[PDB]
Amino acid sequence: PRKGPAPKRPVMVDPVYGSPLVSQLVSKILLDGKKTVAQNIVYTALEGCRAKNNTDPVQTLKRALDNIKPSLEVKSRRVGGATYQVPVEVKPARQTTLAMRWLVNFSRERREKTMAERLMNEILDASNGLGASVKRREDTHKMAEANRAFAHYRW
Amino acid sequence: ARLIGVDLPRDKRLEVALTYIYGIGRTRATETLKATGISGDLRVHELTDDQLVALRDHIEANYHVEGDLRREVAADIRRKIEIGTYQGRRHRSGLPVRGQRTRTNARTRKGKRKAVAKKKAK
Amino acid sequence: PRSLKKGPFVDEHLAKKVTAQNEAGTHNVIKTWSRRSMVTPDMIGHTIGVHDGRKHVPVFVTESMVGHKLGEFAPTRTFKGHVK
Amino acid sequence: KIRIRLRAYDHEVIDSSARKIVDTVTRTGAKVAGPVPLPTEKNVFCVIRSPHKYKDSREHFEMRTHKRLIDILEPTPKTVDSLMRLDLPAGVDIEIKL
Amino acid sequence: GQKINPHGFRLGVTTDHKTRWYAEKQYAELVGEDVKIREWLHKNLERAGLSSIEIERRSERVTIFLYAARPGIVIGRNGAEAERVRGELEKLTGKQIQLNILEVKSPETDAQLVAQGIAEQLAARVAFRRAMRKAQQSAMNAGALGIRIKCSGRLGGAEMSRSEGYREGRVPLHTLRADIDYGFFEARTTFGRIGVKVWIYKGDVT
Amino acid sequence: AKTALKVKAARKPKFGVRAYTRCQRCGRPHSVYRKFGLCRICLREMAHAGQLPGVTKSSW
RNA sequence: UCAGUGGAGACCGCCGGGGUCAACUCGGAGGAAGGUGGGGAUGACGUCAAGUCAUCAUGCCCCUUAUGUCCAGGGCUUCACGCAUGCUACAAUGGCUGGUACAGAGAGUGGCGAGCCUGUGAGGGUGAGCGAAUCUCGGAAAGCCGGUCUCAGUUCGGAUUGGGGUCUGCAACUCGACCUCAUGAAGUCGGAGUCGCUAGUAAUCGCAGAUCAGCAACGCUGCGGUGAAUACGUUCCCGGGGC
RNA sequence: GGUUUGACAUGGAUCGGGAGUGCUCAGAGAUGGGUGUGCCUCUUGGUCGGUUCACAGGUGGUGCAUGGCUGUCGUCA
Ligand SMILES: CON(C)Cc1ccc(O)c2c1C[C@H]1C[C@H]3[C@H](N(C)C)C(O)=C(C(N)=O)C(=O)[C@@]3(O)C(O)=C1C2=O
Ligand SMILES: [Mg+2]
Ligand SMILES: [Mg+2]
Ligand SMILES: [Mg+2]
Ligand SMILES: [Mg+2]
Ligand SMILES: [Mg+2]
Ligand SMILES: [Mg+2]
Ligand SMILES: [Mg+2]
Ligand SMILES: [Mg+2]
Ligand SMILES: [Mg+2]
Ligand SMILES: [Zn+2]
Repeated sequence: PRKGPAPKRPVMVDPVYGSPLVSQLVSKILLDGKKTVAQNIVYTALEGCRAKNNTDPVQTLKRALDNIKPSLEVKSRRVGGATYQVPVEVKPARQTTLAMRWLVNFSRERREKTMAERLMNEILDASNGLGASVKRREDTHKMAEANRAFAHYRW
Repeated sequence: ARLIGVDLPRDKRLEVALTYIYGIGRTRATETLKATGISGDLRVHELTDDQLVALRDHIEANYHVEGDLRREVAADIRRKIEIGTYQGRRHRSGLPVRGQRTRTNARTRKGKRKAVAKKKAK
Repeated sequence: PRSLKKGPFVDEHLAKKVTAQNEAGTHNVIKTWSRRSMVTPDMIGHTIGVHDGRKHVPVFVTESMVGHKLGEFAPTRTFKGHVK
Repeated sequence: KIRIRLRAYDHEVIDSSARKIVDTVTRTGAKVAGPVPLPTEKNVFCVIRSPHKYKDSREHFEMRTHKRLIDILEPTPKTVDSLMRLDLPAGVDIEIKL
Repeated sequence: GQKINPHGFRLGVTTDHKTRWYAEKQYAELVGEDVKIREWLHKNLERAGLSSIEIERRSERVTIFLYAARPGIVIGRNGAEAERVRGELEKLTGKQIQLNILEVKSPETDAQLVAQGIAEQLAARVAFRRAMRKAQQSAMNAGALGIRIKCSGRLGGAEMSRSEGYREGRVPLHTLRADIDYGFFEARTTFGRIGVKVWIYKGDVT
Repeated sequence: AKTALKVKAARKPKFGVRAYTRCQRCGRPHSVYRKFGLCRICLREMAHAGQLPGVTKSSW
């Protein structure tokens, strides 16, 4: 807004796994205002993760988030009579938000039956380095590199 | 050709395979199962002919089904047409019969929108 | 529809007119505004001019009419189609 | 014993009437339970502000009924006569349950 | 066009209701008789000049306070007019009416009578500017802290409608603790009618 | 409203179901409150003028 | 605890910095609450010959065995179409089914009706109680838990149509709601374009009231339940403010 | 399809005692015809009747003749 940066609500931690990441994940799933449904989905996905690999589900979620985190992304610019795609570096909070949003959206887009282990499959694939989320991260980075010539328009 | 005139779809529970019959709904199928004393949670491909024909006999005895009910419904509509009631006139016109509004949509009876050219403003 | 335990509704003057017609010969047209009334077997074979808003359109009541109201056979709106 | 229900639209006159009743009965001995306040009836009316074609702007009104309760523990027929003969403001009514 | 009634705005806060009775099964019929009483009194006692009609009820008995500038018309000769209006009131309602008529200490300060007088002058075809200035000057001679008068309509018998107004002092319409008396009347002329509205800031109240 | 309509509404109907309310001050047939008769406009103006006991503006 | 009367409490008042000072501003303590704490009421001078002669009132004009007025029937509910506001959806964060938690705000004597009996049910028959912080509406739903369906134009969706009914009403043909049996349409997330929202908000979940015999209410005004994401910023779009 | 001082007001006269209604008949109903019941004071009122007389009635016109009320720019400064 014009007035200034609005305050941010503090992020709570998940009672079970003790990480703000899982709370952010459930709040991102969180369709229709059904917190209990969303975190049932999230807990089921994390338990499926620890079932298929011995490593900790919170650690595998973290690894997936780092594999989906974008470093820079392009935004539209109205310089002159044509629009430009100016690449801009992404702050850690913004990139965590982008990673979570992409993870959730592509989990919803996956072909498997149930959301819980659609999200589980997507998390495992991202942690390994595969999947639609990682593909989108690579594509956005590729397009930022293609339009890298406009790094001097940053303000 | 499993039941009267319809083939029950394999790998589907009996309680809904029965509803697959014309003239049989959810509650009608449930009654039928309770009368015949046949479970409803077993797939159709495990159905012995004796219980199959017992179910067929119960349905045929109690219920108007398939061609019979279809002919009865067509006869009722034709009777409305030939008597000339308001409902019959709406049936002939292919327009809603149960006092539905026809100004805005009435679409499931009027078919797809056949848009027409109208007067043009200046 | 009307409750069964209340019986059919015949407008109590249409009934008396059709009864008089039965007593004195079932040959006359009975003019009425009682679209409200229920067709009954006792009037079968009569001809009744049911008002439709502007004219008493005649209907010859047959066997199958009985389960219907008098006004069902006297359409009130004319459409004929849009354009021509 | 002996119920007194007071109902009005203004809590000032409700309180004044309750104080008058309790001070009267006491002046005639009769110790009496304190005036206990019942929940206030809250009727709400929404009205289109304009006389025509303006529905998004409306005015809301309430009719709040304030109710108080008095118990006359002591029978005291003298207080009975006093409570039937005294005068109360027009806005508040009285209900005596013997 | 977009201003609230000052009396309704301050109702319950500073000013009080004109009717004081309680009834929960007859409420509508008592409202109807009250409307009949007020309409009858207004229609038949214009000459006296009515500031307010205040209605009370105890038990099938109605009490009417008539705040009038000149109760001479209401009382007639030795209370004859008062008796006749009371009798008409029983005829109209069917209940025991106790009617009392009260003065207004400062009719030049009460807004309703001020609107009464301004509308009467407009009907008698006095220049509206002169009438408004006279009313304003009289109000401030009395000692009101603020006057505001607005006459709207075919002022001066013209064709277009105007909304001419006068004001000085202070009239804080937005302040609830501000004691603002509001009056309105309609001058019935040969050219429709003129709406005269008067706000008078009596002072500040708790 | 029309005077004939007002008097017809006042008089007892032929069939009980045929009765209706009418604004008892105004004659308006729409938006008439059972609690106190009157109508939308009549309620608003009379509540503002203060002739309706207990009725005040609500701003909860 | 609550009910409802009367008080207290927040004032940049205290502490520190900035601010020539000064208004303000930043941080901190205390505190339920901190910089207007949240929301409502409140709409300046005026603008648009904006709306309303149909709520009422009224100038002038017009009607006066009719443009008054009464009545029955009809219409305001039409349907090649177009727009607009909504509702239900297109399913698995879901459908069905059994069990089991947690509300608020309201209404009620031609009314709210418990309980019992009867019916598949709408309902019917009896029928207490309550003019109501007492009695009734009453069940909250979402949710949780168990079972089941297994991606299927479906056990999604519930339009339409056929049968049998109930209730209100003098009367449900035109033109009512509801129950039940059967029927099972389009719809696979929607083109250009466009809308709402900055927090207990959006999203969703049910509940109550006004009018009202009944009800086409999915509307309107309220009520609580669950409960987010994001705001770098003013470059651009729309509206506005000072010079 | 009925009605014409009218469905409803207010006031003068003029003939009055019932008005107003119960049951029936005809009618789609309005309405009309039956039949029962029939003022309280008082010698001059309440109530109604006609005939009139005044008059009523209009959701008929003009929101660009108006009042009132409201939207709106705009919670804008
Ligand atoms: C036609 O008669 N002559 C020529 C002038 C005229 C005369 C008398 C009137 O009483 C009006 C008018 C013009 C119309 C125009 C209307 C129109 N509207 C109906 C869409 C409009 O475009 C607006 C607007 N958007 O602002 C208006 O102003 C409007 O509503 C209005 O006020 C009007 C009137 O009533
Ligand atoms: Mg009605
Ligand atoms: Mg303010
Ligand atoms: Mg205009
Ligand atoms: Mg007119
Ligand atoms: Mg319509
Ligand atoms: Mg009550
Ligand atoms: Mg905001
Ligand atoms: Mg205008
Ligand atoms: Mg217009
Ligand atoms: Zn009104």
